[PDB]
Amino acid sequence: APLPQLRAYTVDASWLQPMAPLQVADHTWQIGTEDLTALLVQTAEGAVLLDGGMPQMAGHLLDNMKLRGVAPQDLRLILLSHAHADHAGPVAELKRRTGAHVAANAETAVLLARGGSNDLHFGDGITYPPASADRIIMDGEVVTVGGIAFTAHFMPGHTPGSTAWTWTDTRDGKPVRIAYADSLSAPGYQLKGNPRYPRLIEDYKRSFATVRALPCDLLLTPHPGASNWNYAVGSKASAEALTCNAYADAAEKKFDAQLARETA
Amino acid sequence: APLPQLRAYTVDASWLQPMAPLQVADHTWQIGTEDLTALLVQTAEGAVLLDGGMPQMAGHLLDNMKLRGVAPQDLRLILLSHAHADHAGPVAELKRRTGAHVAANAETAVLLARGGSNDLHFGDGITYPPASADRIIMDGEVVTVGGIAFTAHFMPGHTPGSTAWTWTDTRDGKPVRIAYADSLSAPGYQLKGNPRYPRLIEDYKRSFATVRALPCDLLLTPHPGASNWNYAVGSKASAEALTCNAYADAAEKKFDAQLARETA
Amino acid sequence: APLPQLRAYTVDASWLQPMAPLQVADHTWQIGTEDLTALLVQTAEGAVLLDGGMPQMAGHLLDNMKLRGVAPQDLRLILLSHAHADHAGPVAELKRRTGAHVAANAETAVLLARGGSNDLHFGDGITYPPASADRIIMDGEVVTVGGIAFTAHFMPGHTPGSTAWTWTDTRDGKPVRIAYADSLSAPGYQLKGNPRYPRLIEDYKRSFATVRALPCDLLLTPHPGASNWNYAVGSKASAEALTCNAYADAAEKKFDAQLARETA
Amino acid sequence: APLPQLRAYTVDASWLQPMAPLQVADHTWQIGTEDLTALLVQTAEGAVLLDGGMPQMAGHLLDNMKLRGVAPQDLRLILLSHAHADHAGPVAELKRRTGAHVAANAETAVLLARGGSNDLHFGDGITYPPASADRIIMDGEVVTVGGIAFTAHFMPGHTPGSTAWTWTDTRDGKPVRIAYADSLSAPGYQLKGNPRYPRLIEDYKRSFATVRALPCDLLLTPHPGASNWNYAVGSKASAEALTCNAYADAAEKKFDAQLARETA
Ligand SMILES: [Zn+2]
Ligand SMILES: [Zn+2]
Ligand SMILES: [Zn+2]
Ligand SMILES: [Zn+2]
Ligand SMILES: [Zn+2]
Ligand SMILES: [Zn+2]
Ligand SMILES: [Zn+2]
Ligand SMILES: [Zn+2]
Repeated sequence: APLPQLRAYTVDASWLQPMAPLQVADHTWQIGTEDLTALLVQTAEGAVLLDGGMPQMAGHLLDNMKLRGVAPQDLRLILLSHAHADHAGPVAELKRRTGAHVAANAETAVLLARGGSNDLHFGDGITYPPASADRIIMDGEVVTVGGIAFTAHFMPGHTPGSTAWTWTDTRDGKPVRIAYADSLSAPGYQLKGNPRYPRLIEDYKRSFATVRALPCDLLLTPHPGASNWNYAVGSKASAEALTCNAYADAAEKKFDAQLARETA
Repeated sequence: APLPQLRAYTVDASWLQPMAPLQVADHTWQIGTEDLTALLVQTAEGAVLLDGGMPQMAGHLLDNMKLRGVAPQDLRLILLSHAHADHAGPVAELKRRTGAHVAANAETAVLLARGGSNDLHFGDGITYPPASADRIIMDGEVVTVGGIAFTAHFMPGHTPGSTAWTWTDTRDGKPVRIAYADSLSAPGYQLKGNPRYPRLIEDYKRSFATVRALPCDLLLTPHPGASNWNYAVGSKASAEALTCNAYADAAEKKFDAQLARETA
Repeated sequence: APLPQLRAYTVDASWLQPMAPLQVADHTWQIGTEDLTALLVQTAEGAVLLDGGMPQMAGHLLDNMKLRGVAPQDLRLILLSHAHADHAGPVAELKRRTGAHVAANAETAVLLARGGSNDLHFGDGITYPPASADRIIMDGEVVTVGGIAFTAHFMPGHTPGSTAWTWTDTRDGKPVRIAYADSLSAPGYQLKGNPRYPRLIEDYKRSFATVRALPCDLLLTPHPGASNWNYAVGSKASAEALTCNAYADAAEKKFDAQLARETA
Repeated sequence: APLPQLRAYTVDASWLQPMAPLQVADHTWQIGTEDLTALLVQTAEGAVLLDGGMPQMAGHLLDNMKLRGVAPQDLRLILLSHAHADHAGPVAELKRRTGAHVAANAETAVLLARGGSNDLHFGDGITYPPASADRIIMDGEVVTVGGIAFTAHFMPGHTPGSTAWTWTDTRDGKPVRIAYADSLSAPGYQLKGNPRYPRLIEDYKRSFATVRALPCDLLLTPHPGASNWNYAVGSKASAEALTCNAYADAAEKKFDAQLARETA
């Protein structure tokens, strides 16, 4: 009767199904997979990447960046929604091969430094290669690259450093306010009386209000289905996409239902 | 045709077979498994741990420490042979639950900081929870805990920070010089013209001479079979144990055979 | 006309005036200087240090710990109010010479990692030896050492990771709720429209309410004069000491006065 | 009688005397001060910086980079001789304002992480803002940027991670092998029986032989006077410049003289 073997982080096959760059606005592109969002913004002074998905997506992201005419050293910045394995996986590998810098809040930085290990809810079950944060950003701080300003909005809940990024692009000259909000889910989390996260409910509730107030005309999420995006249908991907209110209102109802069943 | 799934680091079942503390000398104890060495030294001022094996061995090591009458906060120091997954696995978890400090050279420290990721030979295939080094030690530096002096001897080869630790204990009053030398193997390594390790052959050859010169009366290795230790037979474990010369002489012959076949 | 020379962080002479351990409660002791608070709590399972002052106070703190009958390896934990040079200075040196662990929130951890450099308000003017955080604590998390429970209360303002620690001791059997609240000052800070800290006013105001609500019978601050403590008079030190309300009410009035004059 | 005040790292005024870019070869430029070497190499794919001097030289280096027609985001790499305050000072500030990556060996990386604190010989007397190493390089590893290959040669002595960088440039079409060797001095070091550096003499002696064997036609050093460079005379700067043999032969004679007087 020996000690058990290590277990690998296995996900759905749709999370790893590669797709070609699907255009969102004049400057924003989806270069991830069908069920994992990885946003690429092209400016005149370089490129900015928002999330990257699973650790084995590094080569696929570089192929799509080459498809958009972007060299590795043209990726100037890497922004994260939250530092979990299915979103900040290839960050370490992408920093070594692109010469890019990662900006994240202090809570996302410390979790990125230990590669998702010692997670508040998952422990060491979802460990990915660790990376370091080059620039610590605060709540409401503006990050400007090539004229495009990225505003951070702290929405702690899924992780203590969960962050929503808001910027303004164009839809053929016509401006558009895009909001890439992080997840509001608590899969298997202990909400009531968690010794590792005592103020979790206060952070989740306040984050529900933060998402509703974001300046947004088109919403995206790290998991496209959570905001009713269908990356696999191309042009009609944003057809049934939700609003900030509907996304936060739906996520809050299932949080209170989960909170209610947890008390029983 | 999606991207492949992550693969877990699977080892032989004998590496995870727990055993009770097997006494080596008056103060040194083997508290690991049958095929993974984890040494515990008990002093009057606390305990010192040398290696820990696989990441899922943390609880087993604490159980054997409790069996020897050692509290978690009595573990003062954690010494490493080299920072690979099958030897420094539970180091991060053991630091959180014991209040111990880790001493290692700069090369072992940087590899421990990124949890075995970006390995020179294995890449990201063997990633374990990352840990930090509290004290950077140099070649030949003496680390003293409770009167027992631990002398470090840099033997780079398997890893750039591979280290052999030498201390003197007692066999019922009679002193004994114990040498815990690291591995001299290169499993699947590219020896000739490795762009990640140009001076690898020079480091391996010089490390072969360093092991032969160690002051030793009883030799141990992170893998007991590499020094002909048989932990599963109790008292007769050190029966056929090798010497420093025989251990370095045998490891060098298979290095030159591997070097010869690699050129062809 | 060459570039200017480096300038050292000089403080008032009263900040560096050493004093003997002044007893606060049955287990809490003041072992710092006359104008810099460094609290020592003695339990049956080890000692806990709260702040340490200037970097050159490391030897003085160890002398007072020896005066209280505490060995270096008996210091189990180091807690911080905020990671500035005049409070977390000797933390790096104290970790090397005591075998202690440092617990701090993510914001205090990242500032401690870069040794106070790249400060939001002071830049690189107040740099001290860097240290690492061993345990990341969340808001409201309980840290227990030897039965004495330390509850953290995030009060961001002076620094993004400013923290107040609350524990219950005894005054000769009679229990007492002691609250070690951090500073609420903003010396020379830009409050309105600070690009490095956009939500500073919201954090300061909410921290004013957090201090008023702390369970406290005896209040202490990193600077004793800020809470009307007079360490230099021994027994009568806590004579004119303020309450949580009076301390937060006074600090808020001068914040609004500073905010008013800044707008003009 | 209070504790002493902190002391700032003061240097000679000639170390901080700014100068204009002085051309060395077709691609290598000196953009530091009169007595502190900071080399800039311009390629078609970006720029590479070798050392930077004192921490307050960051703005001056960027001004000279702008003088050479190099944008901040065009600085791709920062290479270090050794991680002391008078050579890796502005590295942290230059990483934040240029988007560059730092490559260094493990020993230079760990010393850069703690900002020169806990020095083997100087303690905490020369602390500078800490920085992180993005890429760990090994002995003899080739670092290529824009076609120009930089070969690292470990020469431990002044610091455990002292490194000499060798690359080949052109003198108007005519190739030239430039070697930027680190210092071989031991100012006030304890050579014989240093508990923090037991194998120091073995490292110094072997580094003396490593410098003599470097492929070099024009030698430079972090301190120009150490290799008989006179940056203040423009074209005649390399007039009396030494060779690799003469530089290592002279440094070894004063090492043995220092070693001889230390024994007495
Ligand atoms: Zn997640
Ligand atoms: Zn997810
Ligand atoms: Zn190994
Ligand atoms: Zn192994
Ligand atoms: Zn302060
Ligand atoms: Zn202060
Ligand atoms: Zn130096
Ligand atoms: Zn120098």
